[PDB]
Amino acid sequence: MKRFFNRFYLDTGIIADPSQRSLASRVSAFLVQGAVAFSLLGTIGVDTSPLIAAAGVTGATIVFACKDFGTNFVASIVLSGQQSIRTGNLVCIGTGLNVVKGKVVDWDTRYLYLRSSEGHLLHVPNNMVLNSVVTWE
Amino acid sequence: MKRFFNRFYLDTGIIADPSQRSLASRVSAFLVQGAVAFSLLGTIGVDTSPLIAAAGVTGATIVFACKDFGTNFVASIVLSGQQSIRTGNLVCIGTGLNVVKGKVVDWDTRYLYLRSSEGHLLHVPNNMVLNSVVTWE
Amino acid sequence: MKRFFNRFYLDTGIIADPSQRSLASRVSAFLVQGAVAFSLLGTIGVDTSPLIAAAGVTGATIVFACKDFGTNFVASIVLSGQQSIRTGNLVCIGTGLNVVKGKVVDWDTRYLYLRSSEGHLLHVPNNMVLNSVVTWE
Amino acid sequence: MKRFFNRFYLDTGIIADPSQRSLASRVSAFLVQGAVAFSLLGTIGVDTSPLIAAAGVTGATIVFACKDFGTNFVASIVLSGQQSIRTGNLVCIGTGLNVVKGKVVDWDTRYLYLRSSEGHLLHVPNNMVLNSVVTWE
Amino acid sequence: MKRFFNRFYLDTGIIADPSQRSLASRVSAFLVQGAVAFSLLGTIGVDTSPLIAAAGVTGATIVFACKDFGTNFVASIVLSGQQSIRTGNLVCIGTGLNVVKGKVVDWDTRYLYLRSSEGHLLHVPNNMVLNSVVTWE
Amino acid sequence: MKRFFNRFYLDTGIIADPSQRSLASRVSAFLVQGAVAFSLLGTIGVDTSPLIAAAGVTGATIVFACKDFGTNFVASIVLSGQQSIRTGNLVCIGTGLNVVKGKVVDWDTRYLYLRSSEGHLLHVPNNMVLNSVVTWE
Amino acid sequence: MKRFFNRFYLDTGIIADPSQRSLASRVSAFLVQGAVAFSLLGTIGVDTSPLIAAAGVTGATIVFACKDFGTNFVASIVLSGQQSIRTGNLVCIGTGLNVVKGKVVDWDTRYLYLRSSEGHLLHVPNNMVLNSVVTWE
Repeated sequence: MKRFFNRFYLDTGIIADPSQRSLASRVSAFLVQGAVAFSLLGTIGVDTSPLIAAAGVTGATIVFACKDFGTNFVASIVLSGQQSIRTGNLVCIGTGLNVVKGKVVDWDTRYLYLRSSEGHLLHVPNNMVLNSVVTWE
Repeated sequence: MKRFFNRFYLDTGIIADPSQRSLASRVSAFLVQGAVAFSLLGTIGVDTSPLIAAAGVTGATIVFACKDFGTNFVASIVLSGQQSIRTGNLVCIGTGLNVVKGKVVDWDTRYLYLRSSEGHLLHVPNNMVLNSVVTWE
Repeated sequence: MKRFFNRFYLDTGIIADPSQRSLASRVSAFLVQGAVAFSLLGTIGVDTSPLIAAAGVTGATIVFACKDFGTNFVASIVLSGQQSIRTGNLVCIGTGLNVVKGKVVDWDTRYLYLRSSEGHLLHVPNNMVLNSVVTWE
Repeated sequence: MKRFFNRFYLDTGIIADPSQRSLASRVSAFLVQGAVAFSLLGTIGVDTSPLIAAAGVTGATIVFACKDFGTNFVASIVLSGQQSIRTGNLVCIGTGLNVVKGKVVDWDTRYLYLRSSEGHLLHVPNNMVLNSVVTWE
Repeated sequence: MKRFFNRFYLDTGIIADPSQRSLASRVSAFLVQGAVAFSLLGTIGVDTSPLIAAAGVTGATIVFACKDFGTNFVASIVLSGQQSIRTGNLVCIGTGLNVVKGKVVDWDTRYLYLRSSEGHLLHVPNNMVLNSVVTWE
Repeated sequence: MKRFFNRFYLDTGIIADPSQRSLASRVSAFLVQGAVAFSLLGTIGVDTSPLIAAAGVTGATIVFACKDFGTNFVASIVLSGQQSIRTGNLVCIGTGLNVVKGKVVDWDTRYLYLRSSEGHLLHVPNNMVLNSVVTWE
Repeated sequence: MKRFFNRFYLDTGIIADPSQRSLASRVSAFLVQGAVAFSLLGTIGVDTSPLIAAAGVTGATIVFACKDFGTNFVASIVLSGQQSIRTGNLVCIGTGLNVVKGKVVDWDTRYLYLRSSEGHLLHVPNNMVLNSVVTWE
């Protein structure tokens, strides 16, 4: 099942990093196996309501705690392929006082790297990039 | 079922890009087939409560993670047909310090492209366009 | 059932546009027919829990994605009949830097149109109109 | 049942406008009748789970769409009887740049009307009045 | 049951106003009686699921509509006994442009009354008092 | 059960005030006894669904109303033991216009007390302390 | 089970502090044991619905109260391994007026420590670090 999940993630391009892809495949396989085991246990007569409630509460806690990380990952997934964000392109992010200017040097799944005029490295989150005005020369 | 979903999406005009329409049709067909299979499994006696809980948690996670993308897509769907946003039209978006000025050159399902006086390309999200004051000369 | 829903919407005045009224009547009729069919299927013994869960998840996704559109529509519904917002009336919306001034020329279910001193057309969303201070000369 | 709901609303003073009171009484009577009918249908054996789910989804959509209207109505209900907000009283609402000054001339369930020094009519929502500093001379 | 609820509220000090205490006691007694009646009806065989769903939806609507009022009441409950907020004490609430200065003259369950240097009466909500920096001379 | 809850709270250090600890122990004992009684009542055949729904709605209302108080209490619990916040230590909280400067004199479970240069007493909520930049000389 | 949870946490690197790891292992073991006991009790016939509802309400209260702490912990987990945040590295966090400048001296699971030009110690929460522009020389 891990191989199937890895192939699915690689084909759809959701995850490109081999380590992250392997970790996500393992997590998904474990979750599916646990769901199948819980269904089988509930079929024969075992009351699975407390287990379902505990699993749901734990999952909700994990999801709500990692909201920023998930949003940044989804923003990186969506922003992939954008023509304005390319290596060597001078872009400006934000409007007003909260403005960021630099040249794109490297792209990551959590941060967007820009090089300022003075040479400083700017780490702009993909979430900030999605919901902001992007100015490209 | 994929053909039916594609025809539905094309007729209602929700999705116009053939690739996005095909992907959405495949996703919808898979979801409907999974729901039907789960209902059939639960009819004969298999306890489908853990499977339903896991599917609901995963769906909630996916929906909450892609909130910005979904909002931008819905904003693009709603804003289609607006007379103020047309090619060659000089429009101004925002009020106060957070203001954006340019001429509409191209429209997308995620970004709105404007050409500044200096020639810079401005990428204004459709979500920003919906909930802001639009000034058209 | 579509005729009944159309008559209901026309009588209560929720929707005045014939196209929007027809679309909403069709959507409501389809939803009611689906609910009745699901209830009938569940009566004879078919496990409708997965179908109910999938329908609820899809409905929640659609509602959360169209939150801004629904809020604007409700704001337009509520603001109808206001004496301050009439054709030819000079009104001012907002306080401080985020201020909008103009004369009302046309009203829509999504935008409020104002004419500035220079002749620019201002598109103020009804949601912005509801939760803001309105100044009328 | 409509008469009972109207008498209840009039006695508790929640709604004072006869038209709004009649509409709310009709809505409440319809909702109670529908709930009773659904309970009776479910008693004899009809599976009412899909109907309950659809009704809950529709109610949640309506509640979330009318959030601003409901909040303003509740704010008007709470603010009734306040000594600072009386006809002919010069009051100031807000702090800093977002400040509003005028004399109270008329009170409504959606807006608070103030007369400026120049004679302009200010429409301050009751929600803005509740969560703001009120200065009364 | 109304007497028991009134005694409970008086002993715990949650509500001190006799009118508010009586209204809350009546509401609580009605809610408990309704819950007991619904449980008794469901025991003999009546399907109480639609009634439970309708009651839950109505309660959620009422709670969400009165969020500001409930928050202000809880803030007043918590802030009671604070040494900095006493009659005749000169206090300052807020930081930066959004600042409020005055002497405490009277305390209420919804507003905090301050007397300015010029003699104006300031109505600061208890919610604003809780989540702000308080400066006491 | 009250003694057990008091010992648990004292050992884990969640609550240090004897009055608050006693009140929380009483509340927890009452809640556990009510849950056990409801389970016993539902075992013999009594339909406990309306009671569970009413208890859940009341608990959700209480939790949502006391959100600020709970957040401040958790912030005080987390911030305990911090080396920067000690008696006699000159600390600065906030960035930009919303800045607070003073020397720590006393610590509470709801407020943080600072002494300004002029001698004024500053009441900074623990929630404000947690999510802000702290500058310590 | 405590040993298994401790080994799991140590291997995945979620928690590195031995005290926090031991506390989390104890909490997880207690939760799993309680869920298993509740399932066993519900299997033999005991109505576990009130217990499940009470446990879910308590868990939701605890999760919502510790939202900031959980978010900071997840931010610290995610930010681990970042090259820009290293000892002796001069970094700048924030844009506009809300800006923070200093050299990284020590890293914690709740705060990020920076040394200013004057020698002051700055405590920047990891949540603030994640959702902000980071400037590294």
